[PDB]
Amino acid sequence: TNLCPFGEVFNATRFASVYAWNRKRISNCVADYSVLYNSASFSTFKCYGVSPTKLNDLCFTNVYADSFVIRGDEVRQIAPGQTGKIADYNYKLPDDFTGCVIAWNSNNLDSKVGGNYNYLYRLFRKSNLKPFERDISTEIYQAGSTPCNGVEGLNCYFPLQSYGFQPTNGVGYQPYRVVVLSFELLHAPATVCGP
Amino acid sequence: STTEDLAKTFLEKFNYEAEELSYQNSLASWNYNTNITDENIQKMNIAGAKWSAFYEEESQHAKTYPLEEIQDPIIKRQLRALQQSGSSVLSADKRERLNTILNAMSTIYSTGKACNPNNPQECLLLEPGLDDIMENSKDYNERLWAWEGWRSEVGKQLRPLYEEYVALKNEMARANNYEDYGDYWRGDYEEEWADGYNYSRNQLIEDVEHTFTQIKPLYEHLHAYVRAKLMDAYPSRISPTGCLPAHLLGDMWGRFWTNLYPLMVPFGQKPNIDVTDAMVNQSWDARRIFKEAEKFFVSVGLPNMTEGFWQNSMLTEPGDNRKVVCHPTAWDLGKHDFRIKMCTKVTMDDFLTAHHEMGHIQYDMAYAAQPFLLRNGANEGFHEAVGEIMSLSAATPNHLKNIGLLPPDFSEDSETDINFLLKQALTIVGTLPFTYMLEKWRWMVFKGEIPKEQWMQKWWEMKRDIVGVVEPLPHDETYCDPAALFHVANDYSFIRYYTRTIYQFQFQEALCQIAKHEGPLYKCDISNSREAGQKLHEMLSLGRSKPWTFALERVVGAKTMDVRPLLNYFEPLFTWLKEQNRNSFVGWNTDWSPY
Ligand SMILES: [Zn+2]
Repeated sequence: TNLCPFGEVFNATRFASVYAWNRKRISNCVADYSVLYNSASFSTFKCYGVSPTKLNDLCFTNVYADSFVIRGDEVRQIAPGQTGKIADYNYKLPDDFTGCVIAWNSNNLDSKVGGNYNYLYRLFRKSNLKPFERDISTEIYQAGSTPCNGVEGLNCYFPLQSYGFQPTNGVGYQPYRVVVLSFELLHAPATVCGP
Repeated sequence: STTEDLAKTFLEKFNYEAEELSYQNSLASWNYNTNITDENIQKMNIAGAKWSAFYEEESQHAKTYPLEEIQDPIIKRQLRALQQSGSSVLSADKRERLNTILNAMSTIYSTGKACNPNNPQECLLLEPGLDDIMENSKDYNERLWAWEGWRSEVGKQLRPLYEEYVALKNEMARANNYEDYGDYWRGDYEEEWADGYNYSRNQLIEDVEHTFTQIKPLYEHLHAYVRAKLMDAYPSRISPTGCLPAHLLGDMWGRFWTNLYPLMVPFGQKPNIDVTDAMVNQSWDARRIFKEAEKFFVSVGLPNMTEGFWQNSMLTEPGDNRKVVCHPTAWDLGKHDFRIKMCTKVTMDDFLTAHHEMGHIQYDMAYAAQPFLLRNGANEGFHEAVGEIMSLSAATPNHLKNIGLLPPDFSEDSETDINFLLKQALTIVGTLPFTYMLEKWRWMVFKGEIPKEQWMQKWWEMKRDIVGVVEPLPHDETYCDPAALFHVANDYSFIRYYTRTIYQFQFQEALCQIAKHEGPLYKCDISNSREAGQKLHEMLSLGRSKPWTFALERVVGAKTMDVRPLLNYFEPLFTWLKEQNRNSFVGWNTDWSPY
C-alpha cells in the first residue's frame, strides 16, 4: 500500500533553480490532494483545467512535480499564457495546461543574511522556450552580431543571473518555492488514482 | 541588430545587477547608520565602492549606443541618466585634483571652528555650538562674532579652494557639451524629446526669476513686519527704512527666519496649538505615532505599510550601546525594502515628522514598479514636496480633533491662525529670497558674468537688492560668504529648495480643490478623502519615467511652476500684514549699512 511521496517534493531541504528545474516522476501510488489544499500554508494554489475542489476520483498516469525557486513578483508568470523573464526564458507552461501551481513564501528557508545566491535564473536567450523545455546550457549570449569568442564583454552577456534572497527583502522580492504538478490524462493504465 | 535593441538588452542586464548591488550598498549603509562601529564603516565603504565602480563601468558601456538612434522614450531617459559623465571626462591629473578640492572643502567646513575674540579658548564648531548661538541668542554682539568668525576663520580658507573648484567644474562641463557648471546643474530640470513638455536649461532661469517677482509684495510686507519687530528686540540697531542685518535672522546664514518667532508673535495671549501634552495623557508611544501616521495615508487612499516595514525600521532609539544617527531619514533600500530611521519622541514635532517621512515612503512605494534608473522623483524638488504636504494636513486643528488630540468642543480662533500663518511664513517665505539669490550668484559665477575680483562685491550687492539683507561688517574679496553654507562647500545644487517650496503649495492647492475644502487654504485637511490621494498617486507612481512638466500637470494642471498657489496660502496673513504695516515703511534701500 504505497503512497505518493509529496514530502520528498514539498518538504525537501534543497530546491532547484528555475533554469534547471527538478522534475520528479510520481507513479504507481495513492495520492491525497485534499491534504494539499487544506494545509493553509500555501500562499498560491491555482489549478488550471482540473478544478481544485478535491478531485480524488480521477486516475492520472504520471504526476510530474517541477520544483524550483523564483521571487514573489514572478509567481504570476507561472500561469498559462504569461510573459516575462521566467515564462519565456526559464519555465514555460503550455496554453492547454492541466495542472496545479503550488507556491508558498520560503523567506525562512531560502534567505540568508548577506544574500542567498544559490538560485539562478536565465536572463537572456536567443528565443523563447517551448512548453516543458529545460535549457541548462551556459553559452555566451551575443546581443548583436559581434562575436564573443567564449568571453563576455561589450554586448556579450552571461545568460544566467543569480537571485539575491535576503530575509529583509520585500514580499515581491522574496523566495517562493514553486511546485507545479502536471497531470497527463491520456490513453494509459493511469496508475495514480488516489481514492 | 539596431542599437535600440542593443541598449534594451544592456539595460536588462544593468537593472538587475544594479538593483542587486545597490541593495547591498543600501543594507550596508543601513547597518552603519543604526549600528555605528568600526566594522560597519569598512563594510559600508567596501560595499559602496563596489556600487561606485560598477556604475562607472556600465556608464562607459552605455555610451557605446548612440542616444540619437534610440526611439523608445523609456530607454532614452534611462540612458541619459547613465551616459551622464561627470569627473570621468577630465584627465587623470585633473580628476584627482577635483576630488582633492571637494574633500578639502567638505573637511574645512565640518572641522572648522570659530573662536570668540573676547575669550579665545571658546572655539566652537558649527553644528554643536555655533548654531546654538545663531538660533537661540538675542544679543547683537554675541551673534556678531559668531557670524563674522564663521566667515573669517572658515570661509576665507574656502576662497582659494572655491576658485579652483569653479575652473575644474567648468572644464568638465564644457567637455560634456555644456556652457558652464551652472548650466550643468540646471540640467537636472532639463527635459528633452517631449512634444509639448520640453523644458530647457535656460527656461529654469526664466521661470525662477518670473515666479520670484510675485513673491516680492508678500516678502516686502513680511520683511517690513520682521524689521518693525526686530527694532523692538534690538533698539537703535536697525533703521526703519533700511535692510536687515545678516546676524539677526534667526539662523547662521539667514536661511530660515523661524527662530525669530518668539520676537514677533501677532497674539501673545493666544498660544499655538501644541498637542504634545495630549499624547502623554493618552499614553502615546513611538509606535502609536506611526500607526496614527499611516491611518492618515489609509484615509487619503494610499496603501498600508509593508509587513517588513514594522519589523525592520528603527522607529525608536534602541536604548543600548548602538550609536545611532538620529536624523529622520526614510530609506528606500531597493527590492521593496522600505524603512524609516528616526529617534522618535512623543512630541508634536516628531508627530509631523512621522507624516513627512512616511510621505517619502509612499512616494518610494509608488514608483517601485518602475525601472531602477527611474526610481526617483520627477526632479530634485518633487520628492520633498510630497512629504511636506503631509505635515501640512496633519498639523491642522481639524485633523487633531478627529484623532483625539484636541477636545471635541475645540473652537477655532482666528487670532491663533495668524500665529500659525506667520510661523509658516518665517520658514517658507523667508527662505525664498535666500534660495533665489544663492543660486543666482552661483549661476553667474560659473557662467562668467561675475569675475573673481567681484565675487563678494556682487554677493552683497545682490543680497541687499533681493533678500533685503545687509552685511554687518564689510567683506573684501578675500572672503567667501556663500561657501559658509553647507550646500556650497559640499557641491550641492541649492535650487532644489526653491522649486520644492513652489511645488509644495501647488500640490496643496490642487488636492484641496478635489477634497472640496470650503474656506482658506491653510485650514485644509485632505484626510478622509480618497480623491486627493488617488490624484496624488497618479504623479507618485510615475517616478522619473516622465518629465516633471508632465508630472506637474497630472496633479495641478500646469506644466510650469506657479507661485500664486503659494500666495493664496498666506493670503489671510497678507491681509493682516498690510494692516499691520500701514504705519511702517514697506521696502528697503540698499544705501544703509550697520557699519
Ligand atoms: Zn524629507
